Amino acid sequence: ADVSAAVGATGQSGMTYRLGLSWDWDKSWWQTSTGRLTGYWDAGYTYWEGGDEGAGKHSLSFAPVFVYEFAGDSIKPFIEAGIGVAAFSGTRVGDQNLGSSLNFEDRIGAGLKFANGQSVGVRAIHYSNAGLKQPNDGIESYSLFYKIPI
Ligand SMILES: [Ca+2]
Repeated sequence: ADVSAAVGATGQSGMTYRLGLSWDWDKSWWQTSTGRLTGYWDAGYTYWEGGDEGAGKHSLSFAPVFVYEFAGDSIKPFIEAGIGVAAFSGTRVGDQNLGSSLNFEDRIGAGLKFANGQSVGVRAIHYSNAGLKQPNDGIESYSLFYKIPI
């Protein structure tokens, strides 16, 4: 398992702070000299700075995250994408009226994985309810993350 910390900002320039735990799948596919497809289960706890709709709010999220990890030694570049689910502590977060507490989490990311198992990268994550509860404003977090094996 790996713990991660991430600081970021929303599309409305409010801060987000995320603490996470990750569990490597320990399965790979499409392995070639180029790299391999793999992934991890990702659990996230996020604090969202208040804005004009809510004071500060919290979300708990969980996602399978696919990773393509390119070949390397002390540094392996990677890209990632996943879809998960999130529950917010209210329906208004930052400047946004999400409509519902429950939301999907769609994410992409890229970074570097080091030989000691640590990694650093950027992530863009979006949360919305697919129109299932109006006004579904959605909200996003664009972040830098650091992860360390535990
Ligand atoms: Ca989606």
